[PDB]
Amino acid sequence: NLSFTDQHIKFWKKIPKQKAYSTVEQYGQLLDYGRSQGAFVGEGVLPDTNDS
Amino acid sequence: NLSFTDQHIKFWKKIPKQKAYSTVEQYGQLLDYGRSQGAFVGEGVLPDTNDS
Repeated sequence: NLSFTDQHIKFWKKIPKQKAYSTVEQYGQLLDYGRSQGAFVGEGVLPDTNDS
Repeated sequence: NLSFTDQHIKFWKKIPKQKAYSTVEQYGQLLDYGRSQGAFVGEGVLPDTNDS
């Protein structure tokens, strides 16, 4: 044999493998913990709301 | 998760902390030990007054 063999494959044996159950695979990401809108409010004042 | 975690907070966990008993906290400072003058007086001469 003058060509490569099994031991020359590196990335295919290193990437983790997971089982698929459909032709479309979905996943969810978290991007932010909230909007940057200022944290100081004052004495006895209800602070504003925020959303991630 | 695509954002930071608790381990990325460094300064808040390092600065020393003390309890506060009021909305106004007071302290005192010593600026200098006296204004620059001449320290050599001469024989039998009353030295000048100085203050910090």
